[PDB]
Amino acid sequence: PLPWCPHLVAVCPIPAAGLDVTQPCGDCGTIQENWVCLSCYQVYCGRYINGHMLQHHGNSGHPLVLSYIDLSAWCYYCQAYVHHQALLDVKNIAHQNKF
Ligand SMILES: O=C(O)CCc1ccc2ccccc2n1
Ligand SMILES: [Zn+2]
Ligand SMILES: [Zn+2]
Ligand SMILES: [Zn+2]
Repeated sequence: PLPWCPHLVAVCPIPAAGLDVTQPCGDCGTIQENWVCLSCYQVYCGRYINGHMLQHHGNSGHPLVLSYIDLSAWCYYCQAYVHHQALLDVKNIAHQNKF
């Protein structure tokens, strides 16, 4: 996984309500394999369910998303996982909610 990407600039502040790692997909309602968008904090399902986060990427252009299953961060432009100090706050808030 990459130690930086040129899309980390689009990672936005964490809502003061925090994150709910059990939040369902905003399109289909599935509780399985959701991701949270690190720009707008909408929650959509992964590619193996109904691909709604991929659809969100395409209709918004938002680059980076966080898995509620393992707290990895994927960039859809770089087609890679990324970790950087800029992702620790959001990973830590999700880790606290999850565990
Ligand atoms: O939309 C999702 O399923 C999330 C983005 C994601 C995460 C890991 C990937 C690995 C290989 C190919 C595509 C990936 N996409
Ligand atoms: Zn969905
Ligand atoms: Zn978004
Ligand atoms: Zn990137």
